[PDB]
Amino acid sequence: LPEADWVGESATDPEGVIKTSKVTWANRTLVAEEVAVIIPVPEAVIDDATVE
Amino acid sequence: ADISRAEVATLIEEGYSHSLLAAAKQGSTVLSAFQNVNMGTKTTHLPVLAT
Repeated sequence: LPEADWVGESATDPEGVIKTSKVTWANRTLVAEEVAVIIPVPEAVIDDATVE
Repeated sequence: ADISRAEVATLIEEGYSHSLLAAAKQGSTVLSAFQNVNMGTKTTHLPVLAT
């Protein structure tokens, strides 16, 4: 965020100068990563089993 | 000098016939001789009288 300040009123003091201030932004990233598994089984076990 | 059969090369072509290319297939003996039990799983138990 920027900062405001109380200005004062002078042609010649350090105050009476309106101060400069910045605003800034940053970057956040979604990066897609892969999660996986392989589960092997015999065809005859699939055929002989009483469930899917 | 003379023109032999070798002298004319591939002006003479060799033919093809499938008239000897067949074989009658033969099924198993035991699947026609005996009862074919339709199984639904690896092991079937059959009790028998033993004494």
